[PDB]
Amino acid sequence: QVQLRQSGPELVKPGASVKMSCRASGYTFTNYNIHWVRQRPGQGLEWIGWIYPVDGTTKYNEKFKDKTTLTSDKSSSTAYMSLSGLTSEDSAIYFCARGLDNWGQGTSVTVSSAKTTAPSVYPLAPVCGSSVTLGCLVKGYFPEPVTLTWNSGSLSSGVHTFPAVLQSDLYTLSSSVTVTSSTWPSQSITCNVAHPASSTKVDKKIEPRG
Amino acid sequence: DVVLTQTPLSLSVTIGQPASISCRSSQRLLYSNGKTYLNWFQQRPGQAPKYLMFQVSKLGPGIPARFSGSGSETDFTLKISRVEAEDLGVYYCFQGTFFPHTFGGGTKLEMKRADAAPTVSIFPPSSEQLTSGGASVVCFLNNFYPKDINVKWKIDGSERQNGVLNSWTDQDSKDSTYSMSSTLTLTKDEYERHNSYTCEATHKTSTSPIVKSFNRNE
Amino acid sequence: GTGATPADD
Repeated sequence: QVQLRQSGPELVKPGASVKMSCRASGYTFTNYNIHWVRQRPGQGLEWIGWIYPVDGTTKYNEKFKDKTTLTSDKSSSTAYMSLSGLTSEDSAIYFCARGLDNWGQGTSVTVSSAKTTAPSVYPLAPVCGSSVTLGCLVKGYFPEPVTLTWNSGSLSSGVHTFPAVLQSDLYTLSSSVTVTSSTWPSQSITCNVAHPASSTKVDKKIEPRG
Repeated sequence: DVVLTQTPLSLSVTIGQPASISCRSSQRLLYSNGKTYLNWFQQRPGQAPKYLMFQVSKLGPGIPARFSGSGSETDFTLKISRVEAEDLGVYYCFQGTFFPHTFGGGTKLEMKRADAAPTVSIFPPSSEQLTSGGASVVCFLNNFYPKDINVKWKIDGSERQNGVLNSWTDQDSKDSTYSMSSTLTLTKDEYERHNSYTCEATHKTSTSPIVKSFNRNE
Repeated sequence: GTGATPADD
């Protein structure tokens, strides 16, 4: 039962730093190197470096050497990576890996000036056919995630909820639901949006335009 | 640094059919101990990469025998004898012979299906958003195949790019289609300066671009 | 080792 459990998501202001953890179990920690790998949003993999837990020896990719410090604590079977002087280029998921054969689940770093910001949630009704598409626009929030459901989860098929996109230091997400014309507007359809970080929970009913 | 070049960028596979993908190295990868540290990793989106193959042809732990690796000098190949559903995802080759270690750009295995035209729906700003001074126009382009699509926004017939936010779903696990959302955000006062708002989609399933439009003053 | 690189081998 080899497991590498990584610490949670991090929000970092530009120019600041972050330290993340990689908690190992299920094997002899000192018998394998811990590698670190970066995956920027929508991109591939980049190798950062490794540390050998027996003696703390490290090897760095020159590209990451100035910003990255790898450490480890044998007594707790935990490896750490500190990243210093960040910009949005450093927003990414960072993985640790045991000799590359077993990888942690990843730690997301988001480098942004944003503070916690509740979303605006807008119902999207059709312009004033036997199929009907409705939408919900979730605009201007930080950080991830939001949850979005339709009719409290009872409308589950015919839904497309799109990945959030960070633009100008706020996220936007949207969702569409498609139903037969015999079901809307004769029945109520509501978008339910929660943003845990701001303790916001709102319901927006889709109403025919006038 | 060693650069690894993978082909194709995307492979449309079919369950039960073979698959083959390639990784070209910018230089030989033979280490001084006679071993060649060319490895393959598989990543399902939203998940961590898995160690699939190492030293060209050695199966990773627990990896099924339908995967095989080969190659020498600068050209390496990963083959799947018969594709299964769990084989979808992104495959990266990797070299550990030289520092810094490097990965190829990835090959995404996606499910082949019949071409499908997008369902396109346009949405004027909500009354609530307008009250707060903003005006987003949303266009959904849903359940299309293949994944390549282009969306252009026009205002009174003139293309607009400033203020557009696009998002794309990954391939649907059930119908193998793709969907897209495009949001054009203006101020309410900018929005009130023009009448016709158009989202125009180019996709190989349509001879001419698909047009969905509305007039604000109607 | 894991066989992945010389240092992992």
